[PDB]
Amino acid sequence: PQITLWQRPLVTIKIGGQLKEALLDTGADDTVLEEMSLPGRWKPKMIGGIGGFIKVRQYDQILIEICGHKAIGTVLVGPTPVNIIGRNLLTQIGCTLNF
Amino acid sequence: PQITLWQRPLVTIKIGGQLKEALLDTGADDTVLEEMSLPGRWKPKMIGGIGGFIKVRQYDQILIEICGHKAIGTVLVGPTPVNIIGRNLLTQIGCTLNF
Ligand SMILES: CC(C)(C)OC(=O)N[C@@H](Cc1ccccc1)[C@@H](O)CN[C@@H](Cc1ccccc1)C(=O)N[C@@H](CCC(=O)O)C(=O)N[C@@H](Cc1ccccc1)C(N)=O
Repeated sequence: PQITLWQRPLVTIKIGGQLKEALLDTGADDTVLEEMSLPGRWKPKMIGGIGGFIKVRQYDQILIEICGHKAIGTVLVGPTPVNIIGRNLLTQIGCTLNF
Repeated sequence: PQITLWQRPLVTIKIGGQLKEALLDTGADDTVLEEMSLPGRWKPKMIGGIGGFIKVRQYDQILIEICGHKAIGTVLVGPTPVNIIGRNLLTQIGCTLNF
């Protein structure tokens, strides 16, 4: 689909068998989701954005479904004000910036 | 042009008669540029992103040229680790998210 940018490009994602809603961030290297219950063993990490670095829990090989498309990638879980779909996954559903 | 997301979508911008380079952020509501010399009177503001809020200096009616296209908008200047081209301007050069 073609998403314009007059409204925040929010997209519904199904991850962990839960229904969420995520921002499509092209400035985000990683996909960082809010706090939630996720299966498997993880590892502690630290990411930075405008404002500072946050300690997030990292998960690899994680299936997620953004607007119907499936993609198995690494998801960071931490105190993010909004779910963020970054390039690690945006590339998997084949997303482009056309202007 | 069509920009893929395997590499950070960096784009060269000419603002304030200076040559810069900015990230194309679709998750950014505002266009926030690093510290620099800019003409006109401004106003103090505060924006938040993953990590916290930062006190930035706001400027309105500001011409900028992203990849050759011109657009007069509001630019926030503050301690941002990287120049960010947000939706306030991304909409002006007619940018879309196609996946
Ligand atoms: C998550 C991680 C993988 C670490 O990537 C980044 O943080 N990337 C950021 C750039 C970067 C990368 C690497 C190193 C340094 C810096 C940027 O692209 C993130 N994009 C969005 C992510 C986001 C959006 C919305 C909510 C939370 C988070 C953003 O900062 N957006 C800010 C940019 C600053 C700005 O324009 O103000 C924004 O639009 N903030 C709005 C909306 C908002 C809502 C809630 C709270 C605070 C702010 C605002 N009003 O200030």
